[PDB]
Amino acid sequence: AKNIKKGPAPFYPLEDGTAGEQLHKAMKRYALVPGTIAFTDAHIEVNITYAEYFEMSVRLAEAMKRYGLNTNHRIVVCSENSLQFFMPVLGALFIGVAVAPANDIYNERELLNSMNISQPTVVFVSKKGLQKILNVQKKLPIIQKIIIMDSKTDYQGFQSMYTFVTSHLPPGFNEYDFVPESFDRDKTIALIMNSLPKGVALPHRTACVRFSHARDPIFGNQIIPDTAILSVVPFHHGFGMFTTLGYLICGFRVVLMYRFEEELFLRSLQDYKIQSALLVPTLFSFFAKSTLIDKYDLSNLHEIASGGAPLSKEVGEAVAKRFHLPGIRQGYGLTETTSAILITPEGDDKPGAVGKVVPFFEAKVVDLDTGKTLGVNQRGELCVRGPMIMSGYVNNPEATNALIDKDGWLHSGDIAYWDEDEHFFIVDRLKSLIKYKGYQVAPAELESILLDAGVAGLPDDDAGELPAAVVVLETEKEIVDYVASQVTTAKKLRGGVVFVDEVPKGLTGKLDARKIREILIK
Ligand SMILES: Nc1ncnc2c1ncn2[C@@H]1O[C@H](COS(=O)(=O)NC(=O)c2csc(-c3nc4ccc(O)cc4s3)n2)[C@@H](O)[C@H]1O
Repeated sequence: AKNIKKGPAPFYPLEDGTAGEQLHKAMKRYALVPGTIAFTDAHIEVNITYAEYFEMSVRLAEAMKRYGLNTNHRIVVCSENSLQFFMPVLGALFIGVAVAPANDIYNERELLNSMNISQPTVVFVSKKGLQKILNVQKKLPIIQKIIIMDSKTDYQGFQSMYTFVTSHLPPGFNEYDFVPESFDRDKTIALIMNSLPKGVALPHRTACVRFSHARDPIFGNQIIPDTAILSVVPFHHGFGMFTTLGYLICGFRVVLMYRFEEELFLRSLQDYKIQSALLVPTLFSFFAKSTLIDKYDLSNLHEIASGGAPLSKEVGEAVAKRFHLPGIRQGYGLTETTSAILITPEGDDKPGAVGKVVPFFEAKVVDLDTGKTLGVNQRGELCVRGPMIMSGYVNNPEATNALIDKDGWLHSGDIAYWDEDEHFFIVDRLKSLIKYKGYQVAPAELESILLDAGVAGLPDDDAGELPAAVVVLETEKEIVDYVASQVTTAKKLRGGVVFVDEVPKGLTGKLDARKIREILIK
């Protein structure tokens, strides 16, 4: 088949060594370049240079190494976005310790599940998540040491990263003579991300491939001095984990925000002369008729990238017009494929599309019932294969086999198609789709008519399901008759409106057709 969309050759080549070796290199170079900033906290106007950041990470790597951390070990990083977030991350990659990010805002049972799977020996937590760790550490004797990420001194009894380094580093330790560990790239896990979620094991190799897309001037961002990115996405999530690590490879300035504010964001875009802004589709609400935008100097802004959830083509084009960009750059990925494997290639837009198959990958679309590869414009389940695909779910080989087949194809459970130009469009998640009779109804299409809103299906005994909605006012039958008179016959709101304070969305933009399913049933 040429019914398989393949990715082109990389405009930037894969590189040798492990991911920590590749990163130690990049960052040591920048450390030696005075004044280059790794991270900026827009909330407290604080910078931390590549010189400082490299020194503390190397310092903390060696300190973990002397503590007895190695390839048999996992550590968890449990934190809101911060200047301190990537210190333990980087530190461990340099010496081959597995890093398991734990969701900042997980409840206790979710946080217990996560760590139960990841089995951490040392836990890194912000001050904000400490009591959550303590409350569940009871059930997890694997944890022997707890360290506070964002404190200089000890904190309520626990060593901080700084005081920990002090006890385990020899004085007059030179950070520029530290050499990271070499080991098997495909065999040594770098990260364990969560999806009840499962631990996604990602070998060093998958981050090394990512480091090719990151520097690829067509699929990523060409290394160019004094480049500043403004990232809003969470670091414990694949979206933020692998975009950010790619930025440090490029030596970019990552201006982070621990919570989106309308004014702060627009402030920092101008102030920090920012070239690229990393958002999630939910934050496009605020830039509908955002009056503010017109005040600022957003002349430096070259692009705005979205991911992690669908962006309506309408609001995508609107927002882009407001920033005078050609359009919204876009990337599609799953936790299980490391980072984005569909990316809007520079110099090749297509509204609605999530992009084209990145280098090293192949994407295809299959029949739900027979698995046959489907052709152009034919909708079926999206399948991808390439070297960023996880090695497995940690300690759950069954679920690894249910997802990745013999030939290496990952089954995304997203319905999607490609066109004559090999651009890929994502309809919806398969389980998010409504089956009114035999006829299929896609939430995304109904919601753009309404626009807040969320569309799911009432399990009608008659039709199977009936296209329903939740509505956040800016009445009902004055809308169902508006719905029915916008769509066609099977897409009429055969399940009505149920007004709500707020539409159930996950931290990266996705809705919740399971919670919304339950919610409408009242
Ligand atoms: N761009 C998109 N458009 C529409 N839907 C999207 C989507 N991305 C994820 N999704 C949906 O969320 C699911 C994925 O959720 S997930 O498991 O938590 N993982 C992710 O969402 C995930 C893991 S890595 C990553 C991204 N990396 C990027 C790098 C550069 C860039 O410009 C944009 C992006 S997005 N996203 C998908 O299965 C799909 O349903």
